[PDB]
Amino acid sequence: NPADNYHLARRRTLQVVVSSLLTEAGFESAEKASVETLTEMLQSYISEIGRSAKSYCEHTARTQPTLSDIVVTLVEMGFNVDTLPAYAKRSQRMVITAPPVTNQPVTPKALTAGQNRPHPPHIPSHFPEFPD
Amino acid sequence: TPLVDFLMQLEDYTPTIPDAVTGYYLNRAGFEASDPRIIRLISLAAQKFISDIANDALQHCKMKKYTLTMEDLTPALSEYGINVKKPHYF
Amino acid sequence: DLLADENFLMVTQLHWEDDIIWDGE
Amino acid sequence: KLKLSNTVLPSESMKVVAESMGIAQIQEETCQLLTDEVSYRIKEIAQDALKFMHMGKRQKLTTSDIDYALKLKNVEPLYGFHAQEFIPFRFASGGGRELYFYEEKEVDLSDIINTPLPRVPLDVCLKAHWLSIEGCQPAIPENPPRLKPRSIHELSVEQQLYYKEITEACVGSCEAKRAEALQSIATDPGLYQMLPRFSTFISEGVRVNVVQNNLALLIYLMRMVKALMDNPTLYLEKYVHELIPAVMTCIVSRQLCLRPDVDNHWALRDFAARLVAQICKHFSTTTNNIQSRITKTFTKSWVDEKTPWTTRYGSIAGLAELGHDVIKTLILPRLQQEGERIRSVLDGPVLSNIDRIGADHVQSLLLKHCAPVLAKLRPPPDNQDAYRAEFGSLGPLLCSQVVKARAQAALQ
Amino acid sequence: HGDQECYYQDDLRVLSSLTKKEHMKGNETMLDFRTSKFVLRISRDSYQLLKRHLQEKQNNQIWNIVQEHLYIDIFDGMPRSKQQIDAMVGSLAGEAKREANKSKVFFGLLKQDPNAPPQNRIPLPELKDSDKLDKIMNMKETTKRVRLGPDCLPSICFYTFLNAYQGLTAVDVTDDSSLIAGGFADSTVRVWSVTPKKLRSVKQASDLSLIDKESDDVLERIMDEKTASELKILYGHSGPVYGASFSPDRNYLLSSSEDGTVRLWSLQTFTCLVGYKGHNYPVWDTQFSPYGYYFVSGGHDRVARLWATDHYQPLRIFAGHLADVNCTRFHPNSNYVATGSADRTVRLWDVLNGNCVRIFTGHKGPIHSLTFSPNGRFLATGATDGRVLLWDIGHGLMVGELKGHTDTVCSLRFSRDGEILASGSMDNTVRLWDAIKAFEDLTATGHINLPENSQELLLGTYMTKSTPVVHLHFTRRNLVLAAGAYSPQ
Amino acid sequence: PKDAQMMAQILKDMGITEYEPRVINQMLEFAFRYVTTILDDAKIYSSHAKKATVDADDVRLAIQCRADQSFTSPPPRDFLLDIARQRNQTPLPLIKPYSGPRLPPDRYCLTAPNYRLKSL
Repeated sequence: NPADNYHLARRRTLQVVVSSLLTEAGFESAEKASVETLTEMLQSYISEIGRSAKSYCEHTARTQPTLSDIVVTLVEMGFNVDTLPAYAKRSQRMVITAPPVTNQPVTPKALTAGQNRPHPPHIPSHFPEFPD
Repeated sequence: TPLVDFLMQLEDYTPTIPDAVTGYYLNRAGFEASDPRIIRLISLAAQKFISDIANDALQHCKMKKYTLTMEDLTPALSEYGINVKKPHYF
Repeated sequence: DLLADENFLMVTQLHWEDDIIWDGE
Repeated sequence: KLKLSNTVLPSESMKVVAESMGIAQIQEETCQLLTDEVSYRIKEIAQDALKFMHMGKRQKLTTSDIDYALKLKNVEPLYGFHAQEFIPFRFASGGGRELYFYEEKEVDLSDIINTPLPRVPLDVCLKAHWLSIEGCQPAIPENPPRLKPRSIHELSVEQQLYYKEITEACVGSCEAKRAEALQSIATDPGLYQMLPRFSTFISEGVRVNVVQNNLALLIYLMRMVKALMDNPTLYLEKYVHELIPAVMTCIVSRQLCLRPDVDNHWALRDFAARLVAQICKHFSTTTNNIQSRITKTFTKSWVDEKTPWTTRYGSIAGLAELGHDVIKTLILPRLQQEGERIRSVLDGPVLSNIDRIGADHVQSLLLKHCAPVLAKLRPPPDNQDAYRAEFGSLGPLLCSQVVKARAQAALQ
Repeated sequence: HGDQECYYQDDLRVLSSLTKKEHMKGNETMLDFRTSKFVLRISRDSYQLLKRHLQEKQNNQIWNIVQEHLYIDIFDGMPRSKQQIDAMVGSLAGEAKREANKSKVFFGLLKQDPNAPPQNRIPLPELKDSDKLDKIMNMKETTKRVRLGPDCLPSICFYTFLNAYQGLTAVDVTDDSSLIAGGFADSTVRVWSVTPKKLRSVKQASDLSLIDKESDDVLERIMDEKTASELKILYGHSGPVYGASFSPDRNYLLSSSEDGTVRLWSLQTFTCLVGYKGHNYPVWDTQFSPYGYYFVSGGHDRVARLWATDHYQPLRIFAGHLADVNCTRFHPNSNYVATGSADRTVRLWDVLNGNCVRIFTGHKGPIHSLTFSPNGRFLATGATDGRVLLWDIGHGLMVGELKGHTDTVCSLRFSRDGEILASGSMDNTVRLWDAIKAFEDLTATGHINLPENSQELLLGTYMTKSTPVVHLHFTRRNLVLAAGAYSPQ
Repeated sequence: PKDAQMMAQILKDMGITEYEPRVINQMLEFAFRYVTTILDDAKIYSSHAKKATVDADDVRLAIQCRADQSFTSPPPRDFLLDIARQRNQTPLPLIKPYSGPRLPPDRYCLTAPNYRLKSL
């Protein structure tokens, strides 16, 4: 369940994003194989600006990419970047929130009150205590 | 600097894809979240690609609106040079 | 099959109902 | 002995693909030529995806292993589409296509939006424990499992001291001590071979703890039973013959201490006991021994004339929490008797006894069960005065409870 | 195919797939098998019966295939038993010649030892005053070091990765048990501090320009306290990190991944410094030298490269394997590099001249773990057959076989004294072997009669809760550390 | 299914006992992608030779012209042993004693001032 969820939370958000862009277009009720196709092209597109804008900045001896590394990355994918300020200011756009994240409130595990035999001198104090 | 101005406006803008999900697939490829606005521009670029494919597919559906079928994605991605595949094995 | 281990577990061989204490005194 | 073969994809699937593409009238030698080439490439990749399985230290070939095995053979990991130019996505895996054989092949586009997203799991953390203490593996939950000579007890003195501390913490002098001791009972792997002494301590305790009706002593012991049950390591149905008459006694017994006030807890003593009772009939089940035996004792507790009303309320709760069909088949022919009992408590002036409190609790519980028993097997039509054919006990308030259940179903 | 030995099933399945010519023209492992010669060490008592059945014209065709495709290396001695031949075969182009295992190997430690190389043989780096300060507190740990032996069995502290839903593919611990690195399938390296001392980065260049050098505190002055975590995540690989290696001065983390790059992460700035792009293919392992300047990385392209952290190009290319170089381990004197591989051979490589000086065959699966003895005399290798084979390095002879494990043995380490070899595999067990009773005896037949003594050399087996033992580490006070992601499976 | 039950026998003949259920679904998706790009190129080669029937030499041509570009391999042993002996002949360089953090030249490292945009 959780390992599937690690991948699925991030894929299901991608699918909801795809469904929302399809609705904005005009499509209501799409074919099932056409949604897992388009959300596979969406994940492969975010993963390709990840690998190529990291490659363009590290070619210039840097470690984190600026704006000038993505506007050359999107050019090498044929994007025509200038049309993006008009796309961002739509009136039809939706917003999908981030998925729910399991988080320990104070500590991941407060373990359990156990104390017992002292450490021999070949075990330092920072190793866990001897239990029952 | 039109795009530098746009990225500077991208703070206070929430994109359709969350930054916890766009940033996850960027961290998978080595791109680390130094600046949120850069993650948001990458998210908007991916959105524009999927949206343009969808709009071309809708023009094809209107010509033949409503349901999106694999026979609408097939001529829509053919001008992009992408040959989409039917499942055919399930 | 009557030699199955469960047959010999004392839940299936004991009138444990008699133990339930009703109105004890 | 090794009868290893060479299995290829069938050729009658390759002609279907060819004629569904525009290439008709293909020969069999032309078609056999396709299915030994592609069956080699599947064998070449699955042998190459097994390299990434071993390197990642897994025994299961995940879906991402074929994405790296394809990229290793200079073929794009993309499966749904193929880009001739290759510039929009260059050897970038899109994670495959979530498709099935038994799928619907058409969904509504607002069904995918309105479903809740799955929970992102916890991030990776580093916890340390002990596999071996000077050669011996500890039984912590991070680990898997002529004179005759003077004999030794089968428990160690660390184990006997542990038993003494856990039992003196489980009698609930301090609440944090109880809660840890209950979690310690709930997940100690080495708590077998101490379990006779825990079962005997529970059983013996309830029987000398109902001589004077000490409610906490009992609520702590029932929580100890619940903590004993959900432990996955220990084998319990050798000891359930001591466990079950203890819980029946918590549910079907009279209360020697003050009748009112803690009756609220008494209902919970009967609530915790009926919960663990139906959990014990859920597990440990063989033919006609456990569930039918407690069902028969509950029914002859019910049909018994002129009961103690504490015993009556407890047995009512016990028969109530037995599931879907049990109230569908048992509570049906008895509404008139329940109503007559309520009417007698109402008429007789006697208020300083516990009969009136017992009656109110029994009627409320029976009315809630009857509400879904009705919501479950009929439409919600004529919810005003049709229930007057069933002596008019819950009537419109029962109808309102059914409506609340329908609203919860709509929310689901 | 069914009269072939059971240990050859994997190769037999790859061959069953190969039916065409063009299928084999792009395999590059059976292409190198067809051009090489099988070595086939046989005795002279059995070769006389073979040559009296092949020199006759009745079988001049199979004799023509033998003298074209097979070497035959003859030794004068007893014919080996079947359970001794089974111990030393298993590779493709396997059971190599004794003329390869007769070169002089300087298997001794540096500082007299006649087997030790000179200090100026390999140009090793200087020992700085901060590196000399490390060995002062290292011998304080050696004071509390226990003698393990078969009686005082060590305590194992398992450092399990609990959630780990990105798959953990690489662990390394520093030489003092202070840091633990984790290579994961989500393309990240994550450093954890295990001592109660948070991971700090050094201050930025503006903050260092206002402070002065020459101060005694200096390093303490430079640390930034604004950045202080128990966990630092390192981003920059575009693929699952398969190798992880600390430097002995506790800076300079190394990581290799599927994307074909080896990366040098600083542990003072916690950024990436260099990306070493020599492979186009998944680099399966990397390791720093025990003196910390050179490092070796083995990849899918069937070579192992020797780098130096100063050049963008390698110095030595170790290019004799016929399959993927799975493991790459340095000798304790760092003049020799052992590279286990997927063609079931282990090869020692001299850092001078790049020559293969030893070839160790006898594994039935791809080698997934190597370790050296602290003497430098011995080498333990583990593979997917669950066998731990103990090799001599001066004689080039296997000296023992440990066959307790069931699945792939993915981690080996000797003790700090050398008293115990610890083995961790995918059967979720940490087995301890007596590494003194296994080397009690120290040829021209090129083999020794292995003892079948595994039962007497097992001091103990400890089972993990559903957790494959990815790493094994020995504290300098002889305490076993082990790290593995908990996979419920 | 028909073609999905043969895919579980190709894996079991390769000894793969444990696999995810999505493994069969995407090896069939690759096998379908591979045969609809051989046969797509086969009728392009048939129209080049001007024959109305795509016969077996067209598929023999489309296989070996797709395997010449798609499925590559690691470099061969005679190529790896030539670049090894060309590299292993060069002697190891000496080390400067107090050069500092030993790194390549700065155009080969990832240590640059690493700028970012001003938030305004």
